[PDB]
Amino acid sequence: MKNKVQLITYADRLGDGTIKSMTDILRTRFDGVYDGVHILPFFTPFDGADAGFDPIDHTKVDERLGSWDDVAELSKTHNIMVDAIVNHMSWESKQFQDVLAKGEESEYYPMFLTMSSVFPNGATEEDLAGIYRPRPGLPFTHYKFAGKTRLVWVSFTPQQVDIDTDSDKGWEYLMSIFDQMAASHVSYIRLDAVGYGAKEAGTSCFMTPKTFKLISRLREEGVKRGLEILIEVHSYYKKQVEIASKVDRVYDFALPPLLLHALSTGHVEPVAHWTDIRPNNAVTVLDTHDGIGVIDIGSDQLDRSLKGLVPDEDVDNLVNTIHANTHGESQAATGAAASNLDLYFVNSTYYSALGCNDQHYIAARAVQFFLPGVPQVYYVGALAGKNDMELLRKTNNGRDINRHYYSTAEIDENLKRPVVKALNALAKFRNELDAFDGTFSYTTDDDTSISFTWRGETSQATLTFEPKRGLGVDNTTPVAMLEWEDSAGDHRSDDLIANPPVVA
Ligand SMILES: OC[C@H]1O[C@@H](O)[C@H](O)[C@@H](O)[C@@H]1O
Repeated sequence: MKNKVQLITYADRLGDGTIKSMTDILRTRFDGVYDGVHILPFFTPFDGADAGFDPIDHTKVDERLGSWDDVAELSKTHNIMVDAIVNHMSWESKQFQDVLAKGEESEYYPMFLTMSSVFPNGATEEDLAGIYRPRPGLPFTHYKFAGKTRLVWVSFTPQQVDIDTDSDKGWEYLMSIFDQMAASHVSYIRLDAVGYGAKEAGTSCFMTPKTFKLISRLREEGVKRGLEILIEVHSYYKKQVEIASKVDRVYDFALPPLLLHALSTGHVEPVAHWTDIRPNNAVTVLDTHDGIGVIDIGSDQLDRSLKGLVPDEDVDNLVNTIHANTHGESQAATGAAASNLDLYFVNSTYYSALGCNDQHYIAARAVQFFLPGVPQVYYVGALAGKNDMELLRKTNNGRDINRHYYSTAEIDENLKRPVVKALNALAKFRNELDAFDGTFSYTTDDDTSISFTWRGETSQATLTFEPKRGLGVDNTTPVAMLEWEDSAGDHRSDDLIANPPVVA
């Protein structure tokens, strides 16, 4: 996967509301900045319950957004990452409606998982109890096949029915999706809910062998079409390092909350630790289109005894430091869990989570870009955006606080801000200097300082990071220093907003 910075955006929430308008904004206002892009699901429909992840037809672009040819057009300039939902589909898909009508008789009946599919001899209490759940209850709901009442496997909502991926119709279906992906020249595929995709009795049905088997099968099928695979997994971090070894790429989900901590406190050990132990076949992010996941660095969900990269109190003080820095907006948006070790995500923008502090933000981005992996930026953070309370109050959907519909006017108006210009400058720097295609080294003091070093062929760079040097939401003291070597020799930057870095 190309080592240039990628952008993450909705088609309709950046520009006029379309794939072409998106491509326009991307080409005209971001050239050299984002050389690649991740387009969040654009299939039929895009405006549903879960904002694209519950398509009715995965194979077809929403005709309000565009077509496949808009995708193919965009492939010529930019590398493109797209979503493939491999675990489930709409109960309003023709395939499932057909099973509903004809029951066993045909033809899609085997495509779909039931309790009998996995558990032909019954299930124990322990059988069902041990299953990993992103959502509450049992992963089963009631539906009627022809006339007979059936329990159908459901991982997330009763509306998204789980496919048996080892079956022929199920595989035939996933391959209809890849074939269309390759036809429009997608580079990179995000495999969604793939952790949950393989069910075997007596297991947690989450990241078991049968699942790796499925992933490697999908990998080989992808490389055959020139598609690299990427898995999205929120879990206990040791499982993450476990998983990460046996696949091509993964998200780095630890770093954003880690940076929130360090900018909050000034303790950098945890980060020197993560730098030492993190998997480097990664995609790095700060913000995504879901909330800030705190479960990643916390204690394990099933067994509270396995402790993260900080104490449970420091996770509590993180959820509450966000709540405080945004003066209660995340409270409005994050539904209360009665405790903070029970939270998955804290819904807020990563600018707001910093109390709209520019020095802290830009430092965070710097560190993200210095660590090994391919960096991604989300449109809202590319625009350094604040929490949107109107939509949140419009839709009552927590995650909409971090998804703002940006018209072109708003983009060009937010483009004027110095922090936005510093971020742009910094991506361009990350893209143009060849030192990053090189080798990575790091140094730490104890707590006060960490230095990240890259050395390439014609060029060198080092970023030193000291959150102790200034503290607090309104503190304007630069916490990151930069030095580098290129055609023009040894250069330096002690403030990354006012004195942004350029290459020769
Ligand atoms: O499909 C259910 C969930 O799947 C995940 O892969 C997506 O990132 C979520 O945003 C979505 O709600």
